[PDB]
Order: sequence, then C-alpha cells, then structure tokens
Amino acid sequence: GDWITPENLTEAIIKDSGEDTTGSLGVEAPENQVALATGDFAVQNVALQMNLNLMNFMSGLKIKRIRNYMLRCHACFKIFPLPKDGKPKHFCASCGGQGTLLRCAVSVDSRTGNVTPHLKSNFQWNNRGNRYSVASPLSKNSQKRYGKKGHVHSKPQENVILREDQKEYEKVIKQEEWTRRHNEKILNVRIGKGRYVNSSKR
Amino acid sequence: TRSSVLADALNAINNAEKTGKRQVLIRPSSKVIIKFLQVMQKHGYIGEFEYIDDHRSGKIVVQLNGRLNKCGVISPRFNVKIGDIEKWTANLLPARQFGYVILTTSAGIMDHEEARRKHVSGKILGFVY
Amino acid sequence: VLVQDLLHPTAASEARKHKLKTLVQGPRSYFLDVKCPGCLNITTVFSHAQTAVTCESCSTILCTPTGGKAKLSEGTSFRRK
Amino acid sequence: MENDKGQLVELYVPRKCSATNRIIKADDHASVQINVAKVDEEGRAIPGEYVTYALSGYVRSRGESDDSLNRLAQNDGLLKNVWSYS
Amino acid sequence: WVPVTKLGRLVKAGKITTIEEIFLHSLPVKEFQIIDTLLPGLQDEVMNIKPVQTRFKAVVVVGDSNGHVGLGIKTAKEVAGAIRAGIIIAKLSVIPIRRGYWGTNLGQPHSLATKTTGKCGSVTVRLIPAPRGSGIVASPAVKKLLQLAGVEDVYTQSNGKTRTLENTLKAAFVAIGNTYGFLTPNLWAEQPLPVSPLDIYSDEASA
Amino acid sequence: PVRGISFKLQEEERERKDQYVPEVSALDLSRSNGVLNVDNQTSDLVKSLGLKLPLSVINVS
Amino acid sequence: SLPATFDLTPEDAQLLLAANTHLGARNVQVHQEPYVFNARPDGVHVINVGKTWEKLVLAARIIAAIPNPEDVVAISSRTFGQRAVLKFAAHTGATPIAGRFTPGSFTNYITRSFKEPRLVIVTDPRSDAQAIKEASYVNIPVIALTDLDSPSEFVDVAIPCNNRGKHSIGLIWYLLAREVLRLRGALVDRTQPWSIMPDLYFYRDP
RNA sequence: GGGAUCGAAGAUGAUCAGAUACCGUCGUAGUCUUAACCAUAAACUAUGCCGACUAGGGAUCGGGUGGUGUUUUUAAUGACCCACUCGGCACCUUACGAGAAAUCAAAGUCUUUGGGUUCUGGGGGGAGUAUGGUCGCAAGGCUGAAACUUAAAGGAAUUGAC
Ligand SMILES: [Zn+2]
Repeated sequence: GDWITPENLTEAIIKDSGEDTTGSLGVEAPENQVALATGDFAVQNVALQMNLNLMNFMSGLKIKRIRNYMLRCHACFKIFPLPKDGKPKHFCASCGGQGTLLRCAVSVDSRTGNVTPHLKSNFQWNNRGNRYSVASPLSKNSQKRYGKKGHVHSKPQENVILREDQKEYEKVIKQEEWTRRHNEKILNVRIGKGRYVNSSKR
Repeated sequence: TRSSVLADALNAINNAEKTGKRQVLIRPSSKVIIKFLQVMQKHGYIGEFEYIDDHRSGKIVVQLNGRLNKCGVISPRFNVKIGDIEKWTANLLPARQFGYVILTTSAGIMDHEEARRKHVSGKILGFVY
Repeated sequence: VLVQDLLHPTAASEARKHKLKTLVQGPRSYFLDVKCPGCLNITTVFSHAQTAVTCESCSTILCTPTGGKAKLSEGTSFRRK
Repeated sequence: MENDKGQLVELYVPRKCSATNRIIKADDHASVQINVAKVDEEGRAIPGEYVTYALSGYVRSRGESDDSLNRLAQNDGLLKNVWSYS
Repeated sequence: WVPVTKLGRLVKAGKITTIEEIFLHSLPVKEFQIIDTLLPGLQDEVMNIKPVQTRFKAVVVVGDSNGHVGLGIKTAKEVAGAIRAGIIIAKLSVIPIRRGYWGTNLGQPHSLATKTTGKCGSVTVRLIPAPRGSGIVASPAVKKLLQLAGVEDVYTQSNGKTRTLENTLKAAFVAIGNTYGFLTPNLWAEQPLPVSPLDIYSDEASA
Repeated sequence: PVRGISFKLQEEERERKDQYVPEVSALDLSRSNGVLNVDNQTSDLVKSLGLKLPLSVINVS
Repeated sequence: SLPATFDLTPEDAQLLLAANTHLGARNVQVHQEPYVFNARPDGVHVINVGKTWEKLVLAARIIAAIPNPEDVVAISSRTFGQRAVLKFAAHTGATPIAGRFTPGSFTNYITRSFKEPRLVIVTDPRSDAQAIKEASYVNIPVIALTDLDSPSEFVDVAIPCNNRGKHSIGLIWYLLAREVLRLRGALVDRTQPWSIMPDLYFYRDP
C-alpha cells in the first residue's frame, strides 16, 4: 500500500472523495485567453464538450482527451453520470430496470464533443438469482398470515421493495440520510434479495 | 403393485373434474375400462375418448364436459341377487330418479335399470351420477 | 393450463422429455459405420457399446467404454448409419 | 322441476359458468359478467349490442380467469392469435 | 327511507319487482328495507337468549314457509336491543331453497331434491328426502328452521357435539343452501345469459 | 407551501403548471439520430409481425 | 372480426419501441409465459408487442360498452401513474383515484369516498391490491396493466407491458384514451393521428 | 489383558456468606480390548409398509446428454459456465382441500363414506401390581388380571387480577 502520515493526511482525505490529486490521471492527449484547472471529472466532462479549455495544473498543458468511468444500463443502453458516493443506484431512471446499471469505461473528446464507451469483448453474463418464489398479497395463505389485529405498526407485515416509486422506498432513502447525520455528529439497509436468495438459510 | 386398474382410472377422472380441467390421460387401459366408459358416454357424462396403441397395454385420453359429479368403484365385487339391487341404489345414489349402479352379468356389463328390463343379475362394479 | 392438447404435443417439448415419459416409448441410441485409418473394411458399432470393439482385419481397437456413450478412437472416421 | 301436468315449478334457473359449466350460486359475490361491444362496419361501437361471458368465483380466485377468457374470445371473432391450443 | 345504494333506488322506484331477479344476478344486498318490501310475508322466531359477562346474545331465524330462510346472531347490552338487531342481520342473509319430489311428480314439491350435508365446527348435519306424510324428523331446534323454509318431509342424521347450539344451526343453514349448488340432468340445458337490470335502468339508478 | 393548506394563488398555478408540454416529443427519433437501437431478438420480433422500421442492431452477445 | 383497419400500424410500433414497452425485465411468473417472445443472453425477456396491441383493443371494447362513463374508475397509487390517470379521466368521463385508496370504498356505505363502479382499471396489481381485493366482494370486473412478474388473482383482462418505465406507463394510458374516443364518435376517423401529444401524460419530476 | 485421563462407592477439608448456596483433595468398580451373556431408551419425524393422482420455482449431492462456451495446452482429459433429465437430504410459494385448533405435499383425493395388507385403543385410579408360564448366572425381560374406588382426568387456543 502507501503510508498515510500526518503530513499527507489532507491529500489522502481528498483522494477518498474520488478527486484526482495527482493531475493528468487518465489524460490521453482566442488562443489560451482563458483556461480552467480542476481535478473533478464531473466538471471536466462539461468543460470538454462545450469546447472549454482545461489546464493540466500539474504540468501546464491543455487537455484534449480524457478517460474515466460512468454508469451504463445494459438493458436500454443509456449512459448516466457516476454519483459521488461512487456506486450504482438501484434503479435505472429511464427503463426502470432493477440492478441493471454497470460502471463503464468512457472517453471524451473536445474535437468531436461525443462520448464513447469501451466494452469488454468477451463478457460472460451471470444470471444467478434472477428468478425466485415470492408471496402474493391476495393468496389465502397471505390473508391468514396477515392476522386479526389489523395493521401491525411494529414488524409491519413487511412488503418487498420492487418499484422505484413504491412508497416504502421513499421512507428508506430519507431515513438513511437522517441516520447518517445523527451518527456522525454523535461520534464527533439493502433491497432486493441478492444472488443467493434460492439457497436455504438455517 | 397395482391391485386394480379400474380403481386408478376413475380416481384420475375425479381429480381432473374437481379442478376444472377439460381432459385427462389414464394408463394402462383394459377391456373392462373401455366397457365402463362406453356406458358413461351413452348417458352423456363424458365426451369422446381416444385409445393409443403402444404394444404395452395402451393409454386413453378422455374429454370432459363438466356434467360429472362423482364416479367410483366398489371393492370387493360382491355378489348381488335380484332382490338386493334395491338396497344398493338406496345407499349409493343421491336420489330415486337419476344416477346409475353398474353390474357385470353374464349378459354383459350394464346399468341397473337395463338389468331390470332384461331380468338378470351378477356382481357390482361401481356407480355414476 | 385447463385446456391443452394431449394428443398432439409439440416436437420441441417432446424432444426434451425422458425416454420413458414420451407419449410412446422409444430408444435414443443409434448405430455407426466406422473405418480404421488402415483398412478398407467398414464395421458397425453401437453408440453405447460396452465392449472394446476391435477391427475385423486386425486387433486394432475402435472404441472404449465409458459410463455413457462410447469413446471412438483417434484417426477413425464414422458416419451415422 | 315440472309437475305431472307439465307446469314448471322452479323458483328460478341459475346461470352457469362459461368456463367450467359450474352453477353460480346466489351468493358467489366473486363472480362477474363481461359485456363486449359489437362493432359497426364503419368502426364504431353499436349501443346495446353485446357479446357476453360469465365467470365463477372459483376460476377468478385461482388465477385462471385471464387464460380462459383468451380462449373464449378467440373462438369467437374477438381475437386473432393470442391463444394456442398446444 | 331515502335509499343510499344503487340497488335500493331501483327497488323503491318499482323497477325491480321480485326477489328472483336479485338471486339470479347474485347481487349484494346492503339495506334491509329492500327485503322488507320485496318479501313482506316474512316472519321471525327467536331461538335462544343467554346472559354473558353484562350482555345478551340472541339467535334469530326468519323466513316465510314458501322457500326463503335466513339466520342471524347478535350480541347487545339489552335484551330488546339484541333481538332488534338480530332480526336485521337475519333479513340480510336470506337465501333460496330448492325442493322436489321423493317419487312420482304428482301435485307440488314436498321434499328435497337430493341428499345434502353441511359442516361447522365439529358438527355435521345430513338431510335425506322422505316420502309423503313423514313430517320433519329432526330435533326441536333444527325442526323449526326447516319449517320456516317450507319443507314438509325430510329425514335427518347428525354427528359431532350437537349440544353447542349455534354450530348446529349454522351447519344446517349451510346444508339447505347447498341444494341449489348440485347440478342435475334436468338442468343440463343451455341458456342465453340475461342482461343485468343495473344496465337497463342505469339512468334511473344514478344520482 | 405547507401541507393541509390551499388557496386560489396555488390552485391557479397548479392548473397552469401541469398543462406543460414540450415543443418536440421525447419519443421522436429526431432525438436519437433517426434510428432505434435494439438487440438481435428485438429485430426478430419485428420481422415476425411484418412491418418495416429504421432499426439499428447491437449484438449484446 | 374487426376489419383490417384495426391492424397494428407501423407508426404506432415506433412509439411502443421508443418507450421501451417491450422490455419485460426478470422474474417471470409461470402464468404469462405466453406473451414472451424470447430471452436475451443477458437475461431480459422480450414481450410480444403484437399481442399487447390485440389485448388493448379488446379492453377498449369493454370500456366502450358501459352505459354511462362516470361508472369507470381508474386507480394509481404509485406516483409515476398519477398524472396519467388524471388526464385519462379528463378526456374520457371516468373517475380518478390517485394516492391513498382508503379501505372500505366499495364496501361500507356511510363513507365520504363511497362509490359504486361498474368497472375498475388498475395500473399495478401488486401495489393496488387493496382495490382489487375489495372489488371481489361485490361482483366488479377488473382490467390491469401487468408486467411479467405480476400476480394474477382476480384480474380478468391483462394488458402485457413494461410497467416500470415512466414513458411506458404514460404511453399505454394515452393509447387507451385514443381507442375509446375513437370507438365512440368523438374522433371522426381512425386514419388521422390525434392532436394531443403523448408527453402530456408523462410524469414531471422537478 | 491393559490401566494415561475422568470417576457411582468410600475416606477426608469448610460450615462462613443468599447471584456467584454447592464447593476442595485423594480414589475402588468402571471408562479401552479379547471370548461369552443381557435385549432395555424421549430406541422421536412423538407420524406402519406397497401403489396411483392433485404443484410450481431454483439451490445443493450422485449419474447421463447437448453447447459455434471459458481456462489448463498447440489435442483428449480435468476444473468452471448455460440448457435438459433420472434419483436423494431439504427449502420457498400455492389450498380445489383437511382439521378442535396449533398447523398439514399429506395429516389431501371421507356422510358425494370401498386401491392391497399388518399392529394397537375403548373414562380416571387400583397397576405394569398379584398369580401362572417362559427366557436369564444374576440384575431382570416377555405375557398379564379382579375385588374395590371415583365425576371427572385430558387437548388446543383467548383475555388478563393482587
Ligand atoms: Zn435502463
């Protein structure tokens, strides 16, 4: 690995944000009247295709082409910017596919202004856990399990999350934010069933 | 250890009828099964049926039309005298005026009403209504 | 589900069933014509042979038994009969 | 259901399920009756002209309802290639 | 009255005139005044009252001796209150009964058309057709239900813990309801399916 | 705004807000260089129905 | 049968493909193995869009039979469906329910929301289960938009489509409204496209 | 015969203290093995064996078939991936059904009562006692009453005093 030290600490903290502290990371490449030095790929992405000038502040040269990562849904083939927590969202915002977003290598050119994905030509698809038995809400079995006490507010006859706009989903995303802030100042969840749903748990 | 090929066949028909299916397959066939089905067909409880040859006792596919309430076998095949037929019909059938008890007699296989016209008796096989 | 044709199953669904559970039984093995690289003499081999079949002209071996289909030797040529 | 003089003596004659021929009882509140509009040759629905089907609560509860209705509608003219016998 | 449900409006307007329409189309009934006008001859019998800890539980049977019967159970804090509310529940549950002949079809039905059974809890009740002049061969509680339905001759058999009174009445009530479920060869004929009255008079029923 | 409260100055705006429609449809192929990107199995479906469309095929593999 | 003018046109086909209605996703129920054309190597299934058209017209012919239009109820609890059903109930005479259904709306008169529908149309049979269940207590038939994972109890006419994508939900409701107005006299001819754009039905987030 | 460890019996230390209220030391038979006996257990899934039907999904163990599949290597084989199938220990979903209920792929196809066949029970005690027989070196096993006495004993599931 690499040693963290009390001198290096601030740089390491920035690296864990995902920002390029080194400069020239993945760089592949009216006169010079303005230039921008920045280490954030999200800003760089906008700058390049608007035909702005980017400055490699580690070296003093303008950048024409760069390679980085973005998300791509393999169902509908649409491309999305990588969120700043650095992992996929659960649902595709276009087609509503569940878990279909994969991180994909991408290149950008000032010259063309276009965006190009790079695909692994020998990809093997994994299909473990795509299909499984799930309860139906209107079965006679379900109506017996529901019980005689009406809606139980503790252990709330749990219903699985399967849609983006299901009201159950709205709670978990905001509650996740709340628990984050509470725990961090005091110190100062998963959806679907995963691949192995079909293997019995003792 | 199939002790009765006839008992299996009517059991398959009952289970299909209860769930609402329109067809059923039964294995194996026999002469007795064919005769029994032909009686049921005459009175309108089942549609056509078809026999498949295989050099190994064959198979039957039966069409079902939804009229059948129950069919069943009586085992053992008790001996029945002409005076006794009136008792079996009282026990087995749901009413005085529909349904049939089925007999083997040396005059053939027939329902209990035909047996009275011809004035014959023999052994009980089963019932339909 | 409630209504289906039991007498005319589709060819594709019939091909995947177990050999005893099709509408009528039948084998799925077959026979081969086989030639060794040397001789002209053809011979007939059962696809699930249990013996190590030799050529007729000489004690060269054509196949070896396994748990299932027989393994034909190298250099042999065959035609499904 | 007729007396000796030939008079009818039923209260009423029940409806029967078009899928399975079962009698629909007077309190099978899950049963339904569907009306499909007839279509004029100019392509417009004719008022008060229907093709009608009835389904028992048993069939609907068991989830067979949709498959049964495809079959019935296709042997009438209402569908083309939705249902297959095999 | 001022009917609140769609069916109530058609009844008060006089568009529907016999209860056989309601049974034929299997429509739900929510307002007791509907039965009260279509079926005026209905009369009631009170089968049991007992105190419980204080509250009163009442069991009520209603019918007319001509093919319609209903059953209802209610608990209330006053004896008169339990009976009052018990009658309302019994009227809502009214169902038809099929009756027939033990033999040759001379002169009006007098018995059941088939053997039937019903079960509730441990108790089971079985009804068997009987020849004319047998009367009702049943225990006193079950005998009263069959009279108000209008059966003349029937044999009965029973099993289980018949001393629990309300399980016995419910089981018998299920058994007579099943009489219209049994398909028989004279019902094999094919019928065109009627149009519902809620279609025909749709504008009378609205608003 | 706040829950459980309404007044004309909201109601008048909401009926305006939800009448919005873009100038060019989001489904228009003009947004997609004039073609539909589809897999091999999708183009098989089209052929089975007949029709003729400006498809473009990705292998997916 | 309906005349050849009701066949699926090439222009409508483009709309269905552009909205991704043919993407059936995963976890296929055993019923609705019909309506499936084939599977991709990655595991997504292709819905037979030709059958989607056939069933949609059949559903339209059922709605057009109702004697007076306010007796049709359209329901969507999920938010992506809410603007769609509101627009549907404006161009047709139907009655919308959007948001919380409040149990006891078809049973329990003496309720402010009490209704007596003749027909119910549901956008998602798993989320709208309360409305489907209560309809079964009172002899009401049900039409549902169904994805390949949908349960099947008490639904009488399933329309197979992608039930998750925002554009898919809006497009299907749009096409239904067009077909009922065109089986009625409200649109003069089947040959001329309707002036309302599909986008009027789409969900709008910010 | 062997005899490390642990340890019925036995010989000893303390007898104080309410969470730690039963604790510490030594140790015979035994614990292992060879040759003969004994025939009991909550020996339990508290569910007799054989056969047919009503039901679907993907995980796993053994065998087989197919694939223009990946890797080992330039083939074969091995390991892995996808589809199918026979057999097995289990799981999830489903209720035409069953049940007093808890619950049940059988505990279903039973008042609409009959596929073949073996064993056992008939309110609670007296009592697995007495007596006869039989097996065993013994401890004991198998078979097995009556006089008399009594109004309950028992199963599952609800609500909740001081
Ligand atoms: Zn997508």
